[PDB]
Amino acid sequence: RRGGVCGSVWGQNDIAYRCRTCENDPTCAICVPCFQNGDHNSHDYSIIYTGGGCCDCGDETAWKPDGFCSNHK
Amino acid sequence: RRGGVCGSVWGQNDIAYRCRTCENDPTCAICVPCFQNGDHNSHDYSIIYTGGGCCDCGDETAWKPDGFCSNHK
Ligand SMILES: [Zn+2]
Ligand SMILES: [Zn+2]
Ligand SMILES: [Zn+2]
Ligand SMILES: [Zn+2]
Ligand SMILES: [Zn+2]
Ligand SMILES: [Zn+2]
Repeated sequence: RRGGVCGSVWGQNDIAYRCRTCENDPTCAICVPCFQNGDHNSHDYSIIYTGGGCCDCGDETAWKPDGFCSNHK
Repeated sequence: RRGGVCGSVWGQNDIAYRCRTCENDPTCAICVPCFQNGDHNSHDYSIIYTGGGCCDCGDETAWKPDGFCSNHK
């Protein structure tokens, strides 16, 4: 739609998605909802325990824009 | 990303941002970089001369967490 960074926050043992195809570096990650509302088919992704932090969806400095979800473009 | 308080220090006449929507009390403030890397759209913020002190971004005791920047969550 017309018109944001996700910024959703993880606690120590919250899971997220690592996508090695979309990440700017090895510490980037996106929340499960942003992963499920994007397109990572044939990407090299894995479920991870975050150790805390925040989702990088929407942040071009941390995540490749073709990897953004429908809500953070 | 995965993984802090900002703690950046101001001198007497250094500017920072007051955000009345995010602050825990009237003496809190965040540095310009933390302001620019957060989301305060439609918040009641102002540029101020600090009189010294330190940025509250990342410190839940001084600043509402939805007001933190991308680097201090
Ligand atoms: Zn997200
Ligand atoms: Zn997203
Ligand atoms: Zn991907
Ligand atoms: Zn700061
Ligand atoms: Zn910050
Ligand atoms: Zn604010």
